[PDB]
Amino acid sequence: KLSEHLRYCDSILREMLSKKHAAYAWPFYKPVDAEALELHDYHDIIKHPMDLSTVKRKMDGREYPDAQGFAADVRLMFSNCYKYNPPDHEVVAMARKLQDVFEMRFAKMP
Amino acid sequence: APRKQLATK
Ligand SMILES: [Cl-]
Repeated sequence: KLSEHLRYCDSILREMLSKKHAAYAWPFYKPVDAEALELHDYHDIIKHPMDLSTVKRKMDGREYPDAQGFAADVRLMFSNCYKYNPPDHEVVAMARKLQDVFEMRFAKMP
Repeated sequence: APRKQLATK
């Protein structure tokens, strides 16, 4: 069903999940486990959690109306990371390098 | 205040 633009998005998503960016992309593979990491305030601070597996799920299930809907979730993921964690945290540095990859790919979408 | 720890277990 996917439109040409939403195919390009699935291409970007496929790249963000590859071994090429694993060094800084792995904390975003699955939802943030507030249990395991013992983050008792994560869901009180992050109202709308988001990760790459969820984005893949919605992409496979064709839940995105357009490319803008895709980008919104991907940025929501990064926004939550910036919002919850201190500015000096390594996971923030990881998010920034991965977002560099995303924004660069997304901007060059035909 | 809770801080997420990426360090392996
Ligand atoms: Cl690969």
